[PDB]
Amino acid sequence: KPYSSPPTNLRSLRDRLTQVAERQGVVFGRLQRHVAMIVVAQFAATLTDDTGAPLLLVKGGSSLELRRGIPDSRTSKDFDTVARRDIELIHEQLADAGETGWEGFTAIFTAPEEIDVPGMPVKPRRFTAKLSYRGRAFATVPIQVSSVEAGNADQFDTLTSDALGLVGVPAAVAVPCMTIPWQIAQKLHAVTAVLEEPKVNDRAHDLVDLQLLEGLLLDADLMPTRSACIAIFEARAQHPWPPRVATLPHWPLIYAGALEGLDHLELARTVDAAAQAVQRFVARIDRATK
Ligand SMILES: [Mg+2]
Ligand SMILES: [Mg+2]
Ligand SMILES: [Mg+2]
Ligand SMILES: [Mg+2]
Ligand SMILES: [Mg+2]
Ligand SMILES: [Mg+2]
Ligand SMILES: [Mg+2]
Ligand SMILES: [Mg+2]
Ligand SMILES: [Mg+2]
Ligand SMILES: [Mg+2]
Ligand SMILES: [Mg+2]
Ligand SMILES: [Mg+2]
Ligand SMILES: [Mg+2]
Repeated sequence: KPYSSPPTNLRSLRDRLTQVAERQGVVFGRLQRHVAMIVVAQFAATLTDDTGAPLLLVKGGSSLELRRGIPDSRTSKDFDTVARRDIELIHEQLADAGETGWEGFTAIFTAPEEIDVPGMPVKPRRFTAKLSYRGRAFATVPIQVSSVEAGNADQFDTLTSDALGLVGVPAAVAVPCMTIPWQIAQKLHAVTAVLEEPKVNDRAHDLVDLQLLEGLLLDADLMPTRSACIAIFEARAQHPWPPRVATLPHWPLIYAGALEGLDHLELARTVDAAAQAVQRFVARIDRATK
């Protein structure tokens, strides 16, 4: 019943995925995106400095999915990361890793392009991983890489997933991730940011993720989070800490979209209530002292 040998080919891989997905009550494409992200994460985890410490830390929706599992996280499409080396090093090192492969998977990477960002001195980079399994195209993963901000690569959490185990690929999964205080600081900054009026802030989904991150801090001391929030807001030199969690007129349905699949969790059910919850979190962070 549990596969004793790895999938012999793509078709066998897809067949085992659909079985696992049906078995777990998960959408096939969701499980497939998760497995592909994991494979890319394993490539990224081979990138170390000359002391063996990670060069790339995972963040964003991939991190939340690793922290909470598929049933308890938003569907997201990006593999978002933070690097401690230049993009040119990162892209070249990833391409090598993807050529060497991992457990039958290989990847080729499109070229990095810069993206518009006002608070980062170094512009983020974005490209794509074309994944294959035993020679045959398998999946596409959008990748984003941003440079360090303040202390947000000083430490990392190491998370895992058994999804590849469940389809007969047993090699341990271990993914270095940006820690929760920095995920909170960056999402709080993004969800409260005011953009230039050609552009509009659509990040209502960050209100969902911020509730999930507050839940994951449990009763932790908030002081590291407060320090991280201060550091990110001062570093970006835009709106000041503590921000106001405002809602824009088009956010009600975006927030509703972001709740898809999470009916079983205790989340704010309306964007107003979500803004109120995250504002209370902001105040709670700001109160921290010891
Ligand atoms: Mg096949
Ligand atoms: Mg299914
Ligand atoms: Mg390092
Ligand atoms: Mg994800
Ligand atoms: Mg992903
Ligand atoms: Mg710092
Ligand atoms: Mg193992
Ligand atoms: Mg705003
Ligand atoms: Mg609504
Ligand atoms: Mg969403
Ligand atoms: Mg729901
Ligand atoms: Mg609820
Ligand atoms: Mg409130």
